[PDB]
Amino acid sequence: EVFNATRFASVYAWNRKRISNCVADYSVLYNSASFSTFKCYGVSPTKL
Amino acid sequence: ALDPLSETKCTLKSFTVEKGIYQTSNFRVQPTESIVRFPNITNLCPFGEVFNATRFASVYAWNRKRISNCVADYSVLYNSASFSTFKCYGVSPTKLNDLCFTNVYADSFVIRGDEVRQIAPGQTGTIADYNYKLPDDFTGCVIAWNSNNLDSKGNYNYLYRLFRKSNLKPFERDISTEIYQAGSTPCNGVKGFNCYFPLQSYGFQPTYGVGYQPYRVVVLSFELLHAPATVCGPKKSTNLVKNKCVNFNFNGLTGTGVLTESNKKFLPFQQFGRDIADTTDAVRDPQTLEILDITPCSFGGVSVITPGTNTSNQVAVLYQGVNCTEVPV
Amino acid sequence: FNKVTLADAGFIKQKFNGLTVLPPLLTDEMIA
Amino acid sequence: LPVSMTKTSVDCTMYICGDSTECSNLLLQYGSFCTQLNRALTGIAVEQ
Amino acid sequence: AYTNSFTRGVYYPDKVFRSSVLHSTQDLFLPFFSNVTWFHAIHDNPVLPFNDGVYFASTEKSNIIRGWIFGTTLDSKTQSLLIVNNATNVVIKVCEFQFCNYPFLGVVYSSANNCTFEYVSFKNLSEFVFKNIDGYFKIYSKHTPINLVRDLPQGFSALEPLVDLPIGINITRFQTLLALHRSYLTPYYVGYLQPRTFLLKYNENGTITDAVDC
Amino acid sequence: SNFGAISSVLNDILSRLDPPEAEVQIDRLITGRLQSLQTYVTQQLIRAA
Amino acid sequence: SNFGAISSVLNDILSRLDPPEAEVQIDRLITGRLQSLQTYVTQQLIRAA
Ligand SMILES: *[C@@H]1O[C@H](CO)[C@@H](O)[C@H](O)[C@H]1NC(C)=O
Ligand SMILES: *[C@@H]1O[C@H](CO)[C@@H](O)[C@H](O)[C@H]1NC(C)=O
Ligand SMILES: *[C@@H]1O[C@H](CO)[C@@H](O)[C@H](O)[C@H]1NC(C)=O
Ligand SMILES: *[C@@H]1O[C@H](CO)[C@@H](O)[C@H](O)[C@H]1NC(C)=O
Ligand SMILES: *[C@@H]1O[C@H](CO)[C@@H](O)[C@H](O)[C@H]1NC(C)=O
Repeated sequence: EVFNATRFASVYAWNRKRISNCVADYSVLYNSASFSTFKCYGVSPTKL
Repeated sequence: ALDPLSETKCTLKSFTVEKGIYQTSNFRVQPTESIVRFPNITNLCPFGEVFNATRFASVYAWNRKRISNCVADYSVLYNSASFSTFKCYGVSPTKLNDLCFTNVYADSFVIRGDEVRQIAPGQTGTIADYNYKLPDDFTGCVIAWNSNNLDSKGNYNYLYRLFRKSNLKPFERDISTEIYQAGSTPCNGVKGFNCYFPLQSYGFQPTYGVGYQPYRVVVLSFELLHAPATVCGPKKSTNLVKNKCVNFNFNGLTGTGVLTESNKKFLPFQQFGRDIADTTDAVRDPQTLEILDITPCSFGGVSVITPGTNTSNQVAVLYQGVNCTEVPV
Repeated sequence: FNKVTLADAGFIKQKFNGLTVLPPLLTDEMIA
Repeated sequence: LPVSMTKTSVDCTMYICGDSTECSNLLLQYGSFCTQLNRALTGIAVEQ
Repeated sequence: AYTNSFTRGVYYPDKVFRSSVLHSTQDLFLPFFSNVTWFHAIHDNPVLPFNDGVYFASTEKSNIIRGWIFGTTLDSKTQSLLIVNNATNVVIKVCEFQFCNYPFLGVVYSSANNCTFEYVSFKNLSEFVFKNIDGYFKIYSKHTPINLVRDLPQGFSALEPLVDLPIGINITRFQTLLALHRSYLTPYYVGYLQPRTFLLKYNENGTITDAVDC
Repeated sequence: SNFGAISSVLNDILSRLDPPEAEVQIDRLITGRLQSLQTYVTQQLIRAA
Repeated sequence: SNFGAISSVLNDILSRLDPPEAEVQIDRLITGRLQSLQTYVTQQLIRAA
């Protein structure tokens, strides 16, 4: 709903979508060639 | 402390005592003349090199040095306030000047001051798990100090490994510069997506505040097994004695008991024997090389016999298994 | 007396960390 | 038929601490444990 | 090229003296009755792997064999240890070495690069045990008379350590070298130790009598 | 038996460490040896019976 | 029974905890189970006699 959306939010257009009580993997975005930046700081992405 | 009758009285927690024999005390004679022995070691090893040399390697390829056949002074180390970090896990710093270790491994490396926390038993993180891993039962001391005056201009030459396929085991090294396959996509030297170099440089610029600044680190490990020594504190030895209960120290181990020339034909490579109870029964002198036996002085067991206090105050004393020739002591 | 032997014991055969063996009140001679 | 095992006794304090006064002091915190053990073994010795 | 590893190849596991007592210990020991390789020296230079420890043996009176190569790759690119049974004194050293295909002592040639340190010190059988313990390369040796022609003598014999070398270098392979009468550059028994638990029977004079594999 | 202590030789603990931690290590040794004595004595009572 | 430990499932402690704190917790659980066995084998001896 965000990585394949048809409209994106501007810097001024604050948006914070609620995500909770769900189970989904980050591996898709971890191996997405389009995502040129997959830099992480809090934990290794493999810990998903 | 007045007499055995009084001792019996306060042992039974009663004033009156009836006729009978009462195990009540143990007379462990154990006199302790002080004697110590070590080898003729005088060469001071290059402790200053590991602690004062200008060139020190980085944590991903941490240096290792073996120290042996040398006198060791720890007062110079802990009295030198320059060491902002000084901790030990298996030995107290003060006692270091009194022991012997059989071998000493001196490790050295440079890291960011904030990462100094990772140098300890049970620690985690990239430094602990991918650059320098200590065993959980580490026996030694960790020493470190700020090195901004030397390792900071930034000094990007200091590199640290960020990741590996698995965490490193104790005292391991991994200088393999092969690019890590950080994802499903395979690669052969390609620095692209999910394929990054295993090491990165530190931004050791003096503009950074303390903690972020580089700190030099030195780690000592002790091989506590004690058969060979050749590594002992600054304390001087003295002439031994025979047939007397003396507190004795040989090559760092210690005990109390009688000493006598050992008839056991120890092989030249041996240093000390063990009995059924695994306790040291004989030892090789670290100065004359002769073998001398070790035995405790006496059981010391004592019991009191006496008729009823109602009847009489006279008492007699029994020295359990002690030979009458030795009881006057 | 020759059948029973203590050649395989420890302290009983043989100072030894406070362990002690007291002699019986009756020696073998008076028992005999 | 067996009649009596070999009489044995143990110096609880010296056995536990080996003349270490520091250990003895720490052992004092446990109370009468050594006294009770000595009492039991002495009773067995008398029983022989 | 194969024979039974009889009850031999035992060594003192520690410098602690024990006598007239039985003791148990866990350490690397080639088990009894295992396999041992025999080589076709009767009439090509061989190479063999070093797994954890290597149990060498050979009948010698004139000291035909002159030491062993030890190392991980033996490619003149990493430290490897060399022992030379020089007539004046035995010699030990670890350095990178320009290993020739046939580096045998022609009589003497050798090589040396980035050296760390150096150390100096058929009627009868000689055998050695090599343990690449962490940070310590322990050496053990024996020298006793024999009567067997080719087979290992079944009589038991256990013995003390020769010397210990602190480098503890990576040892993944090892090679064998001896001396030839002429110099012509041209392009015994072996066993493997395993971790086992052993029972040792010490007797008077501290001498090891025999042992039992767990 | 060390009972989780760094060593079973009490003198080593007394010499290698300072009392603020040696009491803890000694406490572990105290617990282990005391338990051994308790088991031994109880077994002796049963055999005596 | 946890015997004061964080849990009674042995694998749970080893999963949730790294080796350093796991040692003190697993040691407590070991002590508790040993105590139970000692009580179990002491009663059995008396009941056997
Ligand atoms: C130490 O030196 C003394 C003489 O000063 C000598 O008698 C003794 O054998 C020497 N011991 C060692 C271990 O070098
Ligand atoms: C001891 O006890 C007897 C009675 O058994 C008594 O007659 C006598 O006076 C007592 N002596 C003392 C008080 O010591
Ligand atoms: C020993 O080597 C032979 C071949 O020579 C082989 O058949 C045998 O399985 C090996 N192992 C044993 C235990 O004999
Ligand atoms: C030693 O080198 C071999 C490769 O020859 C390697 O597989 C092994 O992991 C190395 N071991 C050490 C001591 O690092
Ligand atoms: C030990 O014992 C024998 C006789 O018991 C003695 O002759 C010799 O000195 C010693 N033998 C060995 C093999 O050490």
